Amino acid sequence: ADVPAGVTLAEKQTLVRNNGSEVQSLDPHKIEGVPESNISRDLFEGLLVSDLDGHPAPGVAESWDNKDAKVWTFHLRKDAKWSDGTPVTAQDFVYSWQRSVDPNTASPYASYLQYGHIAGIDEILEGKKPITDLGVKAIDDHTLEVTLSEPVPYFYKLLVHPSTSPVPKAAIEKFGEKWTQPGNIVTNGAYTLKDWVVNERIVLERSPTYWNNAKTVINQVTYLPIASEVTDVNRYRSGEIDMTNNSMPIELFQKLKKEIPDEVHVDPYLCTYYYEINNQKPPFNDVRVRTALKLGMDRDIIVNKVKAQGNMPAYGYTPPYTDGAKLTQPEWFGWSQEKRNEEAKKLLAEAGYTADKPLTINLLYNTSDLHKKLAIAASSLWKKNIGVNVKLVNQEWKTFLDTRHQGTFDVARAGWCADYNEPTSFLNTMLSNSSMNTAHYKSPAFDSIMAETLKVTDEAQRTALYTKAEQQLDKDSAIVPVYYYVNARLVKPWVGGYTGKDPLDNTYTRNMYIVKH
Repeated sequence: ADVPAGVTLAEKQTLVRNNGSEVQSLDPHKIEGVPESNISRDLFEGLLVSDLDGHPAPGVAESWDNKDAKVWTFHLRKDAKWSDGTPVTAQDFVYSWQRSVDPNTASPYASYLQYGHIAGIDEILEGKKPITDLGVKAIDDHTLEVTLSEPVPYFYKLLVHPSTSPVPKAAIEKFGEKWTQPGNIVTNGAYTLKDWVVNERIVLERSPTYWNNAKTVINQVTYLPIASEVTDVNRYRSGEIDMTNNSMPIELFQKLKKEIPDEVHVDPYLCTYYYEINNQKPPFNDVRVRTALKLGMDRDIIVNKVKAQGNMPAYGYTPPYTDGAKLTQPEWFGWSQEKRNEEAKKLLAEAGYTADKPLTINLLYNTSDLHKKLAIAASSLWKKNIGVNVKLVNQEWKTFLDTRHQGTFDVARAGWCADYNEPTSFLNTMLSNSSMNTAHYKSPAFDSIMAETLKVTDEAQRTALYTKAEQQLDKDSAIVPVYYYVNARLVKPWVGGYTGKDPLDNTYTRNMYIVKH
């Protein structure tokens, strides 16, 4: 923590946070989701961490460098330690990354390091080659070299993810699935595990062996598993909880913002809500049709009326607060909605759709109260604004996904959330060849712009190329952007060190402190 000049710290440095649900695992290679990731960041530390602005900063690695973005060397601090006092070494990371990708581990995030194209990983993931073929090696006890099969300039940024944290081989081998129990677990983060009471609480204690412990302020943090969002708020109001989980209904959000607005933190998050157009099915292979749909949607109504949760109207795919993004708002976004509607209907007229002979589209969405509500709202705006008729169509997750990959739809409710804070986390899903491209968008120009982002060495040039990529997407109207996500939580005014500037909400108890109150 960096306690600002002049702040007086409370005598009692303890914190109670609601974590939203019972975490199932504390093992970094078994976790999935936010609740497990929150606790993981307190217990285990990777080569890099996210600073208060969400930018990469030194973790176990004090520095790093690279040759052509293909061979990366991490210089581990020599005083990094586990909770049993033993050194964190480069071999810990070799063991851990091999375990991460091993199909025997069945990690929910097994494929996460494939974003980095570590040599050998594709076949290792499929179980066709041994984990010891992975291009990670310990040059000595404090030096890790990672070899990639192609250039990845942003490789270092991936290494804040909890699935890239080290784990202790000796504990795992001695205890198996019981290695994370309070008596057995060995950790290298700012905190250790004290108590784990199922359905009650997880209690972590400040770890004296942590290399940066002199800068840690909170001595104990408790994580609670309250799934009821209103209950979480009630217990916050009663003084038991210092920080709620980052979720609440809209009507309670509205009331809280009126009574304690500074305590309701509404923070941008790297997900985009959009309608995915199937670009390969007629008439949606017609850019004029796609453009009409894009312009006809009224984002302001969706965001201020049908939501009112402080979600921000979207003009593109990559959120503009993505680190590495400097996005231009397209001209159409600064028009009035009527002007958008007019220009839209004009486009539809050219494509042969006028008031006598209008377009009908089917809108696919996965069964959900939010998605149903938005889809009814979407249908109504397109009908009224641009004369387009919409037939709602709903399916169950597995079928909804399969349908999208098969291309048996017109337009689909969609959301994408970034796995890491860099524009490629969104943009690579629109490459023609991407297995994630359910828009079925195929633009040689787009792919060409993106290919070049891996060749440039200058960050400013890369950023300019990502902007060009978004501009190409928008010119082709690949999708209908609706909004960029926010997450809301309550934080007591005496809880310091929570800025909300990290759009992946990768926070750490070691950054926080209790102000005297």
